[PDB]
Amino acid sequence: GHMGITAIALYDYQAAGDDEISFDPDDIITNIEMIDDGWWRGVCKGRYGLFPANYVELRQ
Repeated sequence: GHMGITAIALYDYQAAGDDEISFDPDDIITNIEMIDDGWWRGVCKGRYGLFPANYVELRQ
């Protein structure tokens, strides 16, 4: 496994810019970079970019 820090989406998010990602509830976000306290970066469904940290739940 090379998925890094992962999280499960709690809410639907639609990317609002070419540097953001989108996800639906229960999608998995992989290789998360907790780069800022509000916006994180990670990989979801083939795209890498920013998303709201509080839209996901880190996997324990």
